[PDB]
Amino acid sequence: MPAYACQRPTPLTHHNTGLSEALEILAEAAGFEGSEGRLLTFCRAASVLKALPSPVTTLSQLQGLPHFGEHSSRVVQELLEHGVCEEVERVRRSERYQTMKLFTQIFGVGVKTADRWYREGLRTLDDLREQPQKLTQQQKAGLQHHQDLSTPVLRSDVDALQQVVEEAVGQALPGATVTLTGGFRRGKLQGHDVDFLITHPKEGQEAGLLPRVMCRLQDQGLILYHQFERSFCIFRLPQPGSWKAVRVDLVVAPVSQFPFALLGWTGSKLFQRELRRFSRKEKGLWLNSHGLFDPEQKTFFQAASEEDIFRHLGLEYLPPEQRNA
DNA sequence: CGGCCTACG
DNA sequence: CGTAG
DNA sequence: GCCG
Ligand SMILES: [Mn+2]
Ligand SMILES: [Mn+2]
Ligand SMILES: [Mn+2]
Ligand SMILES: [Mn+2]
Ligand SMILES: [Mn+2]
Ligand SMILES: [Mn+2]
Ligand SMILES: [Mn+2]
Ligand code: NA
Repeated sequence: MPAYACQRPTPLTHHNTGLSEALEILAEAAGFEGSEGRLLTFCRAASVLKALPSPVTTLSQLQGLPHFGEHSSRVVQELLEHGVCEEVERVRRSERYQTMKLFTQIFGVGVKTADRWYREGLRTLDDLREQPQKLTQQQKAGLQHHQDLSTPVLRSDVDALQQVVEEAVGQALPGATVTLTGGFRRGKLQGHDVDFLITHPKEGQEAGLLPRVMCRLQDQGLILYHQFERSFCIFRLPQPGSWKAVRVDLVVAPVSQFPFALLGWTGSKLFQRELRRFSRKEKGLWLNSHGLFDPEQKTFFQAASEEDIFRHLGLEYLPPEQRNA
């Protein structure tokens, strides 16, 4: 089992769901306390389990697995023995964890804001709604739409959104294309938002495109909020006899950068952090969603496909459905 | 030990 | 500060 | 918290 998540296939569904979920609770809690290192280890340990070919039944099976030390092994051992891990359950029912989770789920609120509100004594959404003067416009939008934004986005929703985005893109720039990215491109059947990547086959024609797309969506009455090359929107999506708010991300890239942006925006988040870590630490190359840089020769790699990028980095190709680290 | 991804709004 | 995978 |  290789040590980096980008070196192994990770399918969406797997054979250690309960164990991975417990470790991801501890990862999330570490993040709420500002410990990114512990968050990463627990996330990586969870991802290792997702990549295994069968269920872990006995502690012996963790021997030699990367990112399993005394702490993560004890969590698994307790789950195997007792069906529950006392530490995990303590986190789950803690006021700190529950409140940090509720607040950080709000669009516009991160760990730092949530933590300060927690220290001020705030605990519920209505607590925040009682003094709206201190909220940002982004936070006001996230709070007003929080209930809708908590309901899973379905595949049917995605197909409907893509058609309306394509119509606005077509008027903004004939020939421009729309690609579904994020978790739905990895095969997820539900999600918290929809991610789209927009380009044009003629290099440079995409310049200035996103403002033109947003204006046309806004004049169609589809934009509840927005909020350049990345737009974090809230869309009004029709429903049977009504509608619901849905988070949509629209991102533009020139065709020269499209493979890097496609790779980055398809994720998973952990997969891309690991891929960038692998690139720099093992290959001496600097990767982002714009390109791949050799700092020794001071040159950018040209890529025409995701396959090109995996080849550049010396990695076996993984389709999106195997990037669910 | 130091590192832990790397951007844009 | 927030956002993204 | 773990690696390397
Ligand atoms: Mn410990
Ligand atoms: Mn026991
Ligand atoms: Mn997404
Ligand atoms: Mn998104
Ligand atoms: Mn750019
Ligand atoms: Mn240290
Ligand atoms: Mn996200
Ligand atoms: Na948030």
